[PDB]
Amino acid sequence: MQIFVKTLTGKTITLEVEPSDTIENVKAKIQDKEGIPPDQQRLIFAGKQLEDGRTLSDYNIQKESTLHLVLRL
Amino acid sequence: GSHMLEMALKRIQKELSDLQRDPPAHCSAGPVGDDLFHWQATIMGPPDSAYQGGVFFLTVHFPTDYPFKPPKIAFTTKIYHPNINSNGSICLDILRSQWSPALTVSKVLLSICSLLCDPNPDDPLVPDIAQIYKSDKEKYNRHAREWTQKYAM
Repeated sequence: MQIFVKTLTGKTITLEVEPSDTIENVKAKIQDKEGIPPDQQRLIFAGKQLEDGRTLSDYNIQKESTLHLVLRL
Repeated sequence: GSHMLEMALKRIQKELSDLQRDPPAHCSAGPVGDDLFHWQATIMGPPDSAYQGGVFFLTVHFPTDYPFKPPKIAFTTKIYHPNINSNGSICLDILRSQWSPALTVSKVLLSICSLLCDPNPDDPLVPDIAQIYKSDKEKYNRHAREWTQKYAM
C-alpha cells in the first residue's frame, strides 16, 4: 500500500509500505528519499505523535493516509 | 437529539474527509479514537515566529449542535503567549461571538497560527506576558523561543 508524508516546505513524499511496518522503518524510507536522519524526524498522524516501536496498523494508518513530518532542532 | 447530532456528525465527517483528500501544511488533526466529537490536532510553530521548530498539541471538542455553535479548542502543550493561558484557553473571536458555520476546524487552526505570528496584546489572558510584548519585544521573543525549546520540541 502507499502512504504520503507532508513536509514543512509543502512537498509531499510518497512511500511504499505494509501495515506491519514500524515507525522506524518509515523513518528509514524517508532518509532514503530526502536524506533527513531518523533521529531528527518527528512524524504526526491526524493529531497524534507517532513513536518508535509501534506499527502503522497500531495507529490505524491506512491505504493513502497522510502523515506530517517535522524536524527536531 | 437524533437529527441535531446527525447533522453535526455529517459535518464533522465532511471536514475530516476534506482533510484526508487535501492535507494542509499548517496543521494535522483527527479523532482521538471512536468518538468523532473528540479530536486532537497539532500546529507547527510558524517559521517566522519565535515558536519556529515547535510542535503544539491541542484538543478539539465539538458541541452537539455543531456547526451552529463553535468547537472548544484548547492547547495541551505549554506556550508563552498573551492570548493563551496556563490551562490552554485561547482568546480568539471566531471561537466565541464571531463564530460562523462557514468556518472549519482547519481555518480556525490557521487563524490560531496567525495569533502566534501577530499576538493581540490589548485582549490579554496573561497580562504579564502582554506587558512584556508591549514594552520589550526582544525579551518576549527570547522567552517564547525558550518555552518552545522546553515544551514543544
